[PDB]
Amino acid sequence: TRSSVLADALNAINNAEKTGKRQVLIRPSSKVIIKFLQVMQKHGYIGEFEYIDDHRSGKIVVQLNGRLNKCGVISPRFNVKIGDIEKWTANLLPARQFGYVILTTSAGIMDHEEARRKHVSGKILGFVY
Amino acid sequence: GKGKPRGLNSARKLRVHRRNNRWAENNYKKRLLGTAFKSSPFGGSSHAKGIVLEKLGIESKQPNSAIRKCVRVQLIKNGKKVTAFVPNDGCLNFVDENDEVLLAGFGRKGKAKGDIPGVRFKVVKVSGVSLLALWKEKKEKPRS
Amino acid sequence: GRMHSAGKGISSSAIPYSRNAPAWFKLSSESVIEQIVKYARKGLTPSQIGVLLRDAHGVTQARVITGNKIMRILKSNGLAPEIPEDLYYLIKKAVSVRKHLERNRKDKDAKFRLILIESRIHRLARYYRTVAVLPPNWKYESATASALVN
RNA sequence: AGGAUAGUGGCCUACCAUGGUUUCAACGGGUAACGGGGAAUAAGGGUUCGAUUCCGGAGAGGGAGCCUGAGAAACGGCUACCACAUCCAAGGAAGGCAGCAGGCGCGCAAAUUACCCAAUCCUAAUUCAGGGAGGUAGUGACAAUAAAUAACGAUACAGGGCCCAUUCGGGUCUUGUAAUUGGAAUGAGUACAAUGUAAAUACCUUAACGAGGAACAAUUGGAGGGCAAGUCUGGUGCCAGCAGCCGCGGUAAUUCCAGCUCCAAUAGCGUAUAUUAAAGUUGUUGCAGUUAAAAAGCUCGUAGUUGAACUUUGGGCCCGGUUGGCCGGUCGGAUUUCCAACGGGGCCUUUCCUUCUGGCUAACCUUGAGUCCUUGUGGCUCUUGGCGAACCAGGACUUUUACUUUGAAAAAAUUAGAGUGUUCAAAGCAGGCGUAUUGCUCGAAUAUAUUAGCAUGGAAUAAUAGAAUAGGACGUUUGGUUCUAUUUUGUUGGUUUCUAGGACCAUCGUAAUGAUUAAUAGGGACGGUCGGGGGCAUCAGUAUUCAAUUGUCAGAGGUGAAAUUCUUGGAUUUAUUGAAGACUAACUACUGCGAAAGCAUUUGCCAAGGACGUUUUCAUUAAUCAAGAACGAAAGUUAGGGGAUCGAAGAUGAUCAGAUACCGUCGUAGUCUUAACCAUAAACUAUGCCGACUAGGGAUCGGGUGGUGUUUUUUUAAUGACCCACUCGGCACCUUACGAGAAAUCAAAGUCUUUGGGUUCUGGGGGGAGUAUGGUCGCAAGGCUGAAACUUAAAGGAAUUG
RNA sequence: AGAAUUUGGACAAACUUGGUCAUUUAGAGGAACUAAAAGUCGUAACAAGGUUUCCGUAGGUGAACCUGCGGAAGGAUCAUU
Ligand SMILES: [Mg+2]
Ligand SMILES: [Mg+2]
Ligand SMILES: [Mg+2]
Ligand SMILES: [Mg+2]
Ligand SMILES: [Mg+2]
Ligand SMILES: [Mg+2]
Ligand SMILES: [Mg+2]
Ligand SMILES: [Mg+2]
Ligand SMILES: [Mg+2]
Ligand SMILES: [Mg+2]
Ligand SMILES: [Mg+2]
Ligand SMILES: [Mg+2]
Ligand SMILES: [Mg+2]
Ligand SMILES: [Mg+2]
Ligand SMILES: [Mg+2]
Ligand SMILES: [Mg+2]
Ligand SMILES: [Mg+2]
Ligand SMILES: [Mg+2]
Ligand SMILES: [Mg+2]
Ligand SMILES: [Mg+2]
Ligand SMILES: [Mg+2]
Ligand SMILES: [Mg+2]
Ligand SMILES: [Mg+2]
Ligand SMILES: [Mg+2]
Ligand SMILES: [Mg+2]
Ligand SMILES: [Mg+2]
Ligand SMILES: [Mg+2]
Ligand SMILES: [Mg+2]
Ligand SMILES: [Mg+2]
Ligand SMILES: [Mg+2]
Ligand SMILES: [Mg+2]
Ligand SMILES: [Mg+2]
Ligand SMILES: [Mg+2]
Ligand SMILES: [Mg+2]
Ligand SMILES: [Mg+2]
Ligand SMILES: [Mg+2]
Ligand SMILES: [Mg+2]
Ligand SMILES: [Mg+2]
Ligand SMILES: [Mg+2]
Ligand SMILES: [Mg+2]
Repeated sequence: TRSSVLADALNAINNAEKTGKRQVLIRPSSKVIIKFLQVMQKHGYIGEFEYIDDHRSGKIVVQLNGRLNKCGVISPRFNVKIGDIEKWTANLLPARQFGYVILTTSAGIMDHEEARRKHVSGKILGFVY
Repeated sequence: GKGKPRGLNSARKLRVHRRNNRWAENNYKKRLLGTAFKSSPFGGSSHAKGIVLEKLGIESKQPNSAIRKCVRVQLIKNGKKVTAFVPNDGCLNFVDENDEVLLAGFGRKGKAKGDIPGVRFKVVKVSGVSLLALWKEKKEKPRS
Repeated sequence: GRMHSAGKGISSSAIPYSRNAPAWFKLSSESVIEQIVKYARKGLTPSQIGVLLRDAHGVTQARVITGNKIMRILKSNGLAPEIPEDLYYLIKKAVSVRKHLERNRKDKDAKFRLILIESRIHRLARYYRTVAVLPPNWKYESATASALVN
């Protein structure tokens, strides 16, 4: 059965982006998905996205700018200390200069650079570049 | 999920699966069974000593054709009989019979070398003297 | 899907987007509630009451026209059954298959189906005990199961 | 409860109860296990090791017991037994090196029966004695640091030169060669001495000796490939030997034995064994499972793992740490709301931060008296009882948990690392600077140290809990009951009254009073259907065999050809009628149903099921699943029945060298059924299941929806059937290769080094071997579980050319 | 005060026999596997390997193997609206 709505959403975006689509539909649109999309949006990796309100869990249409190479989930959501964020970035990100590892922290869902300058840590959600 | 479990709480399953499957490895199986100490001519040691029981001419495996000049040795610490190759042009003359010999493996961790069938040890010393020193005339066997 | 099959049919109801509805229903909530109560007096299960209300009357969703759902209404009016409806219908099916099996011993896929139904019974009953609808140590013991469904 | 102990405690005793642990691996077995600090290797993650310089523990041949003592179940204390063993005058007596040295033995495997308390420390009545603790030296290629075995000239030929060295000189420029030739330089060694040291040895220093073949002479491995280095010469001729592996060697050997030459590392270099990397060949990161090894035959299912979405968001204000940004008026370097960008806190917007006792007396809610600075929104005095909410120790006081932050803790050595010219370096923790005339001064940092526990901030993620028969909360109210209690009463004790404070309960108030969606999750109901899904019964059909009647007459069968066999007593063939048992042709398909195995004549009965439809119900009830279970072709087993057919065995006729095979004719078991077993197949799609997404097309089965669409029935209504267009579900197919793959090929075998949706099983070169052993199931056959010794350089997959 | 001696207890070495677990090991004979080069008998597999191969099961035979029953194509057929 569906086990990670975020994994399904990020797979749909990847498979849309790889084929060249400018848009993609996502179901069922958790708020973690929303925050993840907002972190991708603030760094320019997607465009504008829409939440469709059905009365069950909603859907999302995401607009794609063609600049996403890969968005992925890390399952299970491993506990991450401050001092092993950099090994996740080394394992996942193509270069040290660009690309973001998304975490969920008690300070909120955020990228690893915002995590570094807020000095907060938590679990890993995924990555984007 | 390509097989293996991925839950954050599946550590027991993953460590037990690894424990079960390490028995498929040769080295792990041998070490954990203690087969070198138990079932091996040298009781897990690098070298051994023995007494020459008899000189042997072993016919080498095809496509080679040669007499390989080994000795039957009875190990002092075990009493086990082994066959040891005597390496060089000659050097079987230096070995004789009832002489003590220091044996070694050959390098194939068991697994008889080259064209010599069933021979997994080589003579290194005889009568406390290196075969290399005897072969190169650097030293002599103590007659008395 | 299909917990006890390889089927993958979807085939459900698509309830409307509107939670207040349907602008042609002139009847009152208490009138629907009293119609629900008398159907429950006549021994109808909430599924049957909802079917009748939707076909004979214009009750699209009893929880929409009234304030809450049908089993909640019957429990409020003292018309709740001793065991839930779905559990009762599964026990009824298991009993019917078992009485077929006692006269047909060679019917081995009836035996296979009875195992599936009883597996479904035990999983449901386990849920109902966890949410405290059935008392703890409630058990479908399969020998005097005809008592609680007839 | 007692006893015992220093004391708790089944530690023991008496009585009593029936408990305690365990698939979250108890109990047992093994350990070539003392544990830790640590060590080796290592991109990261990891893997292996840790007897051994420090910490803890245990023991002193094996057991047990005890004395003295603060402290020992002590062993350089005792007692006894067991084992070993010394002396003896035979009566007896004395023993314990896993302290130091040393011996034997064992082994691949490990040093002196040396000197000393000078240092480090320790003990004692103690400055003094003692200390095989310890230090010193001896042996010592364990490991490690530095780093001699030459350097430099002149004479020989190179040649790279300029005025076209014309043809070479020119004061060219000598890197390389002349087993020449020259004088210099130094420590290895040896020693006056001093230094060193407890005394010495040595080091450091040093007078005199100390190189010409500077014989003061470097080795160990190699020279086909991997892999740096010869096709040089002589030898040998599948021998001797080499070779980790592929391979050399049979008369031109670049591979053996040598010489020459060359290469690599070098005071070191090989060999064996082990271990780490290489090994993404153990896999969390990060493997593979269609065909190379590997998806359980199939479904159910417990433990485990995993599990849809939803509950304060948004906006505004204030404080407020950091870069520079502008005197560059110090010849492109402060300062600063010019600010920007980050980061924390408070407050307001419907906004808990629980709480009552009492000392805080607000960045003073509210400015009696006072704005003596030439104008500003960066600087005021006894304050108009002044929310005395700016912290101390007790609740009408506590939802729990994971996670993460910070702090602390995690001995020293070690690791990383700061400083410091041990002559360098490994190291060590030293040292440095003067006015060396009377001493001045810097250090001996810092980080990491994982889990658990401790304190702390956060409140995303993921669980958990709450108000549903209200037994709910708020409480200014009003009762009642019960409990406790200072100041006091008049002093000491009790009974008390008010008052004070827990708690419960009654009866009044208050309130938006209190139940998230409805998952293209799942379960259930309902509707009309669909199916060779199943069970029981029932029916039919020819055909096969046989029998009985029946005509006619020589052959009939069988094969490639024949034999075997039946036949004038009538075979075969014709006809009529029966009996039996099995099977269910054609229709029958890239069609259906079933969990798979499987399932095809009719009809009836029985229970079930998928898909579809649904503005029905429930509301997470789910996914996958060790253990555990149901089913499971054929063959086979047991006991009945049946036994037409075909037919392991057997017979027999052929064929052939043989034929105990293929071919022919018979033929027991079996084939069928009932009641039990068995549990295995190339049980195959050789493809686990659940979920999502990524491309085009047409056909088809089941359900549904829609056409002023055909068609028969009354002429067409309808319904059926058909046509078209959609839609869900299904068996498949075609094209293409996005993408994948070694390819064959694959819409999954795709969304994989841009590596993570959940979950179960299995594999780790080829054999040995699905063998042996043990267990378990079975009547048996056998099934499930399942090694090792040993052996081996391939086995194998897919494709290409022949 | 007090020795020899001494009663009864708990602790309990040690020996005897027996039981059990573990490891190692002798063994007539039997039956395997492997290697070892050129041994004997056939030709079972690879081609339609000359009876297509293989799977499970059962019987049989010097031997590879043969045969029946069900299955697979990994076949020698992707094919008869
Ligand atoms: Mg698994
Ligand atoms: Mg299912
Ligand atoms: Mg399931
Ligand atoms: Mg679905
Ligand atoms: Mg007590
Ligand atoms: Mg030990
Ligand atoms: Mg250790
Ligand atoms: Mg240790
Ligand atoms: Mg030891
Ligand atoms: Mg001791
Ligand atoms: Mg000893
Ligand atoms: Mg003692
Ligand atoms: Mg001693
Ligand atoms: Mg002692
Ligand atoms: Mg000693
Ligand atoms: Mg040594
Ligand atoms: Mg001293
Ligand atoms: Mg020299
Ligand atoms: Mg040579
Ligand atoms: Mg080379
Ligand atoms: Mg690696
Ligand atoms: Mg592999
Ligand atoms: Mg395979
Ligand atoms: Mg099956
Ligand atoms: Mg299968
Ligand atoms: Mg969730
Ligand atoms: Mg240094
Ligand atoms: Mg639903
Ligand atoms: Mg038919
Ligand atoms: Mg059909
Ligand atoms: Mg099982
Ligand atoms: Mg099998
Ligand atoms: Mg299989
Ligand atoms: Mg189908
Ligand atoms: Mg392997
Ligand atoms: Mg293998
Ligand atoms: Mg054959
Ligand atoms: Mg053949
Ligand atoms: Mg054949
Ligand atoms: Mg194969």
